[PDB]
Amino acid sequence: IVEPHRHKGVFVARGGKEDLLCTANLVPGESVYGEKRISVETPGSGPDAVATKTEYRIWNPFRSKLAAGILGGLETIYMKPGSKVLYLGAASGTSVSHVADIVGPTGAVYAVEFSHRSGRDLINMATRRTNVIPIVEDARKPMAYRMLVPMVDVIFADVAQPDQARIVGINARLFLKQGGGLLISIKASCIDSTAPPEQVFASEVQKLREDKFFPKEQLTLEPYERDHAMVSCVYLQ
Amino acid sequence: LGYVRTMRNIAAKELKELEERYVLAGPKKIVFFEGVEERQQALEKQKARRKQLVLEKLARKVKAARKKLKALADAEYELELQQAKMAKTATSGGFTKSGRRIKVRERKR
Amino acid sequence: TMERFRVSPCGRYMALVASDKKGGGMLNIINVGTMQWIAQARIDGRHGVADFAWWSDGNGLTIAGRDGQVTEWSMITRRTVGIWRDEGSIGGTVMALGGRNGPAELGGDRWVAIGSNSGILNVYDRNDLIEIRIKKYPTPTRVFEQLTTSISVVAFSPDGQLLAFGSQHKKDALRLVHLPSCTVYRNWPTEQTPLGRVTAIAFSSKSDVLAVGNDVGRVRLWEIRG
Amino acid sequence: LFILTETSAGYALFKAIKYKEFAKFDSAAIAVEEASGILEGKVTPKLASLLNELKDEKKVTLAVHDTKLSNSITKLPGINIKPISGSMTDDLFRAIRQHLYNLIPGMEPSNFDEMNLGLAHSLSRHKLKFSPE
Amino acid sequence: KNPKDKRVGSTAYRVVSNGGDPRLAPKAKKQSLNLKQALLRRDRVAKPRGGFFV
Amino acid sequence: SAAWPKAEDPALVQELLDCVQQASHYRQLKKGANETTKSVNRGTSELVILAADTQPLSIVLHIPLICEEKNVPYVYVPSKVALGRACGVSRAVIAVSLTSNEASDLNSKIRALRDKVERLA
Amino acid sequence: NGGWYQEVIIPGGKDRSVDGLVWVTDPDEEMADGKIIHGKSRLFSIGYTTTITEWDLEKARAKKHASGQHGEIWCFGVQPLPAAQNRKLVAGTVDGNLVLYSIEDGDLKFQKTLTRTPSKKTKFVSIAFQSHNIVIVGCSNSTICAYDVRTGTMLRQMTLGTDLTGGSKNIIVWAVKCLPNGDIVSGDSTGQVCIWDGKTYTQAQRIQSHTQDVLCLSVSADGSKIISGGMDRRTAVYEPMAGQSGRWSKVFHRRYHQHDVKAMASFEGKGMSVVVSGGSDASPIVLPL
RNA sequence: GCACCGCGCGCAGGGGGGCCGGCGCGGCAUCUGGGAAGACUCCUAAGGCGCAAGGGAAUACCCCGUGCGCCGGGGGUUG
Repeated sequence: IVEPHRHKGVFVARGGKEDLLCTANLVPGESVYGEKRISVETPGSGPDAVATKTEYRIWNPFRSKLAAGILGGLETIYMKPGSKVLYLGAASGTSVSHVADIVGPTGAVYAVEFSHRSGRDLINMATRRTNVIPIVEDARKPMAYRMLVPMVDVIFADVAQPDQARIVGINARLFLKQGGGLLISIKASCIDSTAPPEQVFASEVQKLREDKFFPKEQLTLEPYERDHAMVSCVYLQ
Repeated sequence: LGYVRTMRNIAAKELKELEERYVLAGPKKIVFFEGVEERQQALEKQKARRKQLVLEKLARKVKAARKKLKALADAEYELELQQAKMAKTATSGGFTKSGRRIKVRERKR
Repeated sequence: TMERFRVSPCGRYMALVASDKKGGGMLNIINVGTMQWIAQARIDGRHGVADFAWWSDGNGLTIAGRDGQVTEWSMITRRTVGIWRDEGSIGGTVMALGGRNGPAELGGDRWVAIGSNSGILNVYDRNDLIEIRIKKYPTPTRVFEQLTTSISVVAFSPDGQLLAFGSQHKKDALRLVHLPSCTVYRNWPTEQTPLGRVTAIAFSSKSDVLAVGNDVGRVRLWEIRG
Repeated sequence: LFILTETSAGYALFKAIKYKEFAKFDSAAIAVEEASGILEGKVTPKLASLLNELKDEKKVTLAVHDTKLSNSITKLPGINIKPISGSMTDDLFRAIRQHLYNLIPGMEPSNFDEMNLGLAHSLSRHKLKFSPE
Repeated sequence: KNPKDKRVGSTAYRVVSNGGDPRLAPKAKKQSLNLKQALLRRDRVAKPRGGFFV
Repeated sequence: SAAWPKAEDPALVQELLDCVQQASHYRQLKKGANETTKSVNRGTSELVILAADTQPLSIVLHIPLICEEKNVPYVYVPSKVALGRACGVSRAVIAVSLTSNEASDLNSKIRALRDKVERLA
Repeated sequence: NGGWYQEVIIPGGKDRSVDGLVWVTDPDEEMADGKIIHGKSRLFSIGYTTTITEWDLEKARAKKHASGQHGEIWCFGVQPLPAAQNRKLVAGTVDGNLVLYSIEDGDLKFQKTLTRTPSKKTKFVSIAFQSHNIVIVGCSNSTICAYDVRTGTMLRQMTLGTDLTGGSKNIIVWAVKCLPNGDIVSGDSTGQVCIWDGKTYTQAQRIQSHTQDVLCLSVSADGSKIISGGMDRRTAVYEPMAGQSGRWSKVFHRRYHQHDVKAMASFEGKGMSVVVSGGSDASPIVLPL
């Protein structure tokens, strides 16, 4: 049985031994990277009993940074269907499809990915879903896609660079709204592989806090990944 | 060795799927506040069997799959040591039945 | 210790490897006639100095350390002429240096032969080290991979035509190599040449006699005739 | 106070708080030439048709936030007014794009984001042929 | 200093703290300052300090 | 160039080749590009050392993709001939992959060595 | 000109120390009319923390702070002039990683990290630049590394032996500095002063000078005198030996202080060549150079 | 609440302190123990190891002299 979660645009599927996360497919009858999908109809078709309308793609937290946050106890995700999310580090169009299905057709996700092979698979994914726009540019240079990106509501950030807070800082000074949202995934073994991860994460939170965000919460992704944090914070409010 | 390698690949795929399903079944979170007043207000707001059976079942399945993979990995390592012990020239690797470790420092010319 | 040393060919100096490994080995250089310290040559390595050899004119010396770094260190300017690397050596064991008509500012010896702990002995023409600039990555004239255990002895002929290199850890592991052709002689040693486990070799002053002494304690002599 | 705004379609100028003038454009393959022309800072027909007045420089000012574009359009002698770089001009070029919903009834009473999407696809595939396959 | 965190058992609620260093200087790490001294006095011992005193 | 996790420090290169030689004597080593690819794809590989002296460098560039997909650490040493006679081969080995087991002093050395490789990255 | 007037004292707080001081002086800019704007000089410091502080001598307080995710900074220096407006600080630290900070247009921010040592137990204790792109760092594990700043690579790892005077086999290179002709002068844990060749990065001389460890060095502006200050409250003065080149020798030593000589710096201009040595007895001693 | 002719006791918990004594995590110039360890070193001996059969048992453990192999000692004149 499929219920919507506390987060709008996110659904869960419940059974006798399982509980899975899923999203509402914007292109029905199509899968992207080999993901299981469930067909459910709205009730009122007992004599037919055919699952016709709603197609739901199962969101995998072992391949998604954001889906590991939602099953971890993320209180808000700052995005609703019809918002504007800038995705920094869109690795081959895995999670950005689920984010596009969250924001719906009146929302638009702006994917940014410097690496060329993931850019190839990202554009070959992004041809179908029209609510994403892909940008193959270095995320450390925001004035190269300042023409292409309008003001957004949420910044998601999963980039494996040591100046991750600096990339977030320049992209938020050029694109995030007043009182915006930031969901950043921090990698301790990318930033400093010798210090304690608590100290690495505290230094990154302090860098955002001096970078004029307001850290609301931080939670670890540790039934799913190893030494990864998710900082959920607001911008100027 | 080829048979043990194929069975180990199958068993490793089963362990990965079962561990993913066990995690999906079942100082972690930190919330920041500006002050002791807001922390205490959020503390006021905080003041205001089926799963056990199926999770014990998946846990027993996970432990049996880990035992199977560890057994096949030990078998593949023992067969690689058998190859080293039966090589056409003097190759290091493995212990003798007396316990002394075989190590030849010659190079393969 | 005073165990490992080399007297210069001119007889004026003598270099002793100082027993201080610590990621780089030094060797103290002593005037022979008065037995007093006159210099010190320090190279960087991992376990120190594998071997070294005086140049043929008698001024400088070439110090081959372990982990592949080989260092030409002059006596006139009393600092390092240059550093190069043996090709792919995971650690050097022995070195020898011989011939004539080499480079004039590197001692005038033509060939350098460096044997590593795997069993491979590289022979470099020392006119290929000059790019005074030394090439940091020269290529060998010939890489000998005939012996399988670590090269324990290496010795050039005093007229620079032969090169005998041998490993101690195998019974009858000694090879004899022509120069400048760098070809291993195939007719000697045979299966029944009583070398033993070769511990030291020595060519004669006119290079007519090769002496080979093994771990049992028996010297045997071979006339060289061409 | 001439400001120079560049969207995916056209330009706007807010000299006298409220908007003063604009320049609109749509749906061509010379839009990617405009895009490369501001990737460097070269001569641009939309730029020149914007900055071409007939009187004189009347006060030497043109607020453009990237210093590269500023000192590349400094060298053009077609109008000889000299621009200014981004003197931490965050407030201007952030507030105009956040409050750009006020601008939309002015120059292009429409939603022009489909050519923004098309230019994004064109530039990204241009760089994917720059890394050819 | 900083108020210590309060754990409900699952989550940890903590006050942010950066009110220590306004514009003055950052406070020296006592663990690093004692390390550079321990490189300076390796095995050596102090001489007896003063004069005639208990 | 394309060899961006390069091991340039000679102390770290000597540590890598000494651990390669110890694993080679333990028969815990997979030599060659094809055998390295098989160990990384099967997932038995603990660490993987490529060589940067490969004359077409693009014949070992597929292994960084599989290591990025399987989360194993890869590192580049300078000389393939040094890697070859570190394994004890008498050929030039361009990629080697050293595996793990239950309990070893070698496994402790592997954990410390991949910590040093993560310090390089 | 020999007056030595103490002008301003800016005190730090409690539990706050100052370990390193670096002035950053721009070259002489020229106006449109031939007048000379001299270089604006900015003062940077470290305080045994992860933070480089920039001091505002106009307001008599600290101006800026910069910090990256790394260990405590133990030594730092400003890159010398060959670029013109783009000068950068290089800072060694406890856990190894040579962090590199950017200073341009009134800014001090953590730009990146050049490299870090393989061994986590390598602590960077002193740093000095040979040229615009070559940084010479001393370490605690008996090494003097010579990194190259642009690509972040490593030219050569100079090494030093054990100390055979006591225990504690690792020698510690407390102070490196660079001669104008290219050589590197380094005082270390044995009280030695080593002269390292500039082109080859090998040692050319070991001068046993002090009994306890040499804590600070100073090099004359024309490259003619070396001053070494140790922990045996000893100051030694070296001039080159006549004849052979690159050979230094101790002219004379004298105990000027009453405790160890932890820091000294030289100056040579407007008819005044001094070297000021401050130690642990709080008395800055000015020697004529 | 107990004693309204009293201190104190049973209990909820708000904050800070002696930062006294343990625990955890981190670095630690050296020192102590272990493993690994250089190939001149040790490699158990003039013999040993492995694989596959065969025979016997304290029947979980092991021992012994058939067929293939891998080394080693000794002896050993350009085969």
